[PDB]
Amino acid sequence: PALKPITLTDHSSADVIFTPTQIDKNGVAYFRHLQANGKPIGAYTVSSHVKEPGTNGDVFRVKLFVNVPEVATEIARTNRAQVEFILPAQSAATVREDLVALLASALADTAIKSTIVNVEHFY
Amino acid sequence: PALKPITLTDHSSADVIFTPTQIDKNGVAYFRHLQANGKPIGAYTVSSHVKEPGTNGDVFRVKLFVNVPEVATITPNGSDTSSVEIARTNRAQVEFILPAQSAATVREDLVALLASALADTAIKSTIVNVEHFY
Amino acid sequence: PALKPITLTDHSSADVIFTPTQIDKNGVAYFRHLQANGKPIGAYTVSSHVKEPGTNGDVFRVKLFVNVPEVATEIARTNRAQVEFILPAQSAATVREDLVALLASALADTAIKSTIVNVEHFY
Amino acid sequence: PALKPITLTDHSSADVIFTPTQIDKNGVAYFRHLQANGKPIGAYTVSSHVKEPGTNGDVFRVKLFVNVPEVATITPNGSDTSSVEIARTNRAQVEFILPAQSAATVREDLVALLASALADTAIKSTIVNVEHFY
Amino acid sequence: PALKPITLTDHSSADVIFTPTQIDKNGVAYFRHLQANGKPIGAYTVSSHVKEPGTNGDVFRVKLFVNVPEVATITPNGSDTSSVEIARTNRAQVEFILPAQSAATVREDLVALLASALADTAIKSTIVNVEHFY
Amino acid sequence: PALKPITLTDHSSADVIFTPTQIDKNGVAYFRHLQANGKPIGAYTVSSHVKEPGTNGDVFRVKLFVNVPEVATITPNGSDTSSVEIARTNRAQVEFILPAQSAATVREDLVALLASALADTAIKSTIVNVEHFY
Ligand SMILES: [Ca+2]
Repeated sequence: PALKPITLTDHSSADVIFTPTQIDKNGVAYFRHLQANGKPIGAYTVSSHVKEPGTNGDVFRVKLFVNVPEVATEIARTNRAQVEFILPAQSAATVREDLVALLASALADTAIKSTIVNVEHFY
Repeated sequence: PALKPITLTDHSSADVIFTPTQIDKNGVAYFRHLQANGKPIGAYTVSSHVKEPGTNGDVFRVKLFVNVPEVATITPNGSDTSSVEIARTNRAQVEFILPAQSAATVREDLVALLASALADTAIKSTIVNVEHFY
Repeated sequence: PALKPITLTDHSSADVIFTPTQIDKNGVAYFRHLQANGKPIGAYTVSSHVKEPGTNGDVFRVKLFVNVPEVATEIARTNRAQVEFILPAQSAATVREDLVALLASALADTAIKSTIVNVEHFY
Repeated sequence: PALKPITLTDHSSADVIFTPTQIDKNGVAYFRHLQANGKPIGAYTVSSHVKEPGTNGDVFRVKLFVNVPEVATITPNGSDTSSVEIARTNRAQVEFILPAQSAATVREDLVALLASALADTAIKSTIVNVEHFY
Repeated sequence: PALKPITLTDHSSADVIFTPTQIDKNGVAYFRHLQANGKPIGAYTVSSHVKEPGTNGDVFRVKLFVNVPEVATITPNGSDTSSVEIARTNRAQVEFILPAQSAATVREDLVALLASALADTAIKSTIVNVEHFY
Repeated sequence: PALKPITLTDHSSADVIFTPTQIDKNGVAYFRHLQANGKPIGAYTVSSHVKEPGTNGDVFRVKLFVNVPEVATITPNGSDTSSVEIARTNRAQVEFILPAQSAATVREDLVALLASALADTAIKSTIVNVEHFY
């Protein structure tokens, strides 16, 4: 996946174009979606970094961050989503594919989505 | 959300029913789906725990875990019965840090952005195929 | 009383629907009524927790909290009502029934209600 | 509110007249209703005390107490006269923490919410029947 | 098993409704049925608690308790009011030890064996009649 | 209860005959049903023991055990003969504590309550399915 701008749909299904911002010192890839006025403090961000195993480690650590700030009219507070997948090296790609599919379907399920959107506990 | 068995789609978009197992001492709620064998030793799990803020803490910390174990059936040499062992596990661990001062609109499109990022092929190759961005 | 959303009337007699939020580690039940914009800091809350007696204690401690925040336009200040009933185990339910009825009628009485609403001392 | 005897309804919605007894050194105002016997040793009481804030304290602390004693008539073996003893007491103790910066609308619907919570059957079973939420 | 009032049949086959009381800090779930008097001092109880295995120890420890208290209403000499007291209690305490690798079939017919043993007249007189086997 | 082979129904409602094995030195009575193989190494067992009260302590301690072993036939490498081995065991252990002053009615409806609890689907899934109550 060569670094390239990616389009994501918001709650209204409207397209939202994140352009690539930065490749980190550690390997983190930062995509930014600026606001209308081009205010950095208001820009959405998406981070993607994958950590390979070392010293005969079985695990892969792949991280995806989605940060949505809201500006307060000067200082802004940020809602964040932070996902870490832990993937063993022997697992065939079938497993990782349906694991992702499971996560996305859990986000789509109304009961689970209520947990995040309405900050309600399970009871 | 009243604890209820929830249905999630796998890679083949087939249904996969997770039944509620337990509500933890810490507030963690566990849904399980048993393996192929009727034995429960390794099982697909979904954990949900939301941590409310303290001392007017700005932050709710809401966590979602999806654990997919691969189990292996070990049967000793020339034995009648076999025992099941947890071979390895794939995991996905999500922590949303939400501020108590935000509007639900923001959380809704944060979740939507995360789901669309998972659906995007360029980002999906990151997880599935373990390719770095370059 | 299985955990379930409950409806309460505000000062204007308008219905106000508290949905169940959380069952605590200690047993506290939290119901939340979000605002129009779904701001947590603005949500009304109602807590209910009952503490059984132990080590041959005669008393039951049943607690009801009603927290009403008002948002200041970012940080919000909360008016609270905190009720603790102390109920012995030998008392027949008749007593607890008319004790509650007494409390509610005291809240309804204009003289006593002035005490809370207008923060006036008795004189 | 000028101290006046107030009438409250019991479980049977019958009237119960509390006459003012005393205004305390601390500002506590006491209304009493005597027991069945003409003897005052145990009696239904309603206490009201509001504590104004200090050093521009944000908070008024307004307290309402409703004490319901059950008395027992003990008469010694083979005795002419009986003495009354306080057997046990049920109590309800309410502290409203109100900020000095709020509007009366907020306090009005806080009180209304509390009264409607007391009227709700699910919440009323909590007090009357000592059932936990689950 | 979502928490629900469960109806159990007594010796006369009459129904006896146990309402859910509380979910413990340790995971214990309590169902209660109050005594003849409305006073909730001694009450018929059913406790259920399952203990997961630690460090993949084969055992699941699933426990079921049925406590039947016999209560006594004692009113002292020359006293107006009576108080209630727990006279004695009959108890049944069941612990199933279930290995984490047996499939559900084994646990099903274990439960069936236990229930049929309770139903058998010879085994029943052991409990009911306090007779030894001989 | 004279010692007699007792028939118990399994999950499929098929009969399972337990023949009396032994009366212990401590009063324990054992009924056994042999495994599929004729080899009496691991065997389904039902233990019954009632303990009288000491110094008129109110308690009678009446115990019922149902042990279901799962066996494995292991034949070593390059060996003519196979030997059998106890792989694991599911167990149900019941202790009734019965006060020496309650009449038989109380014990009868206690047993009925326990059997109906075992029959209830919600309580049953607790044991069979190793699900917590929630
Ligand atoms: Ca529930």
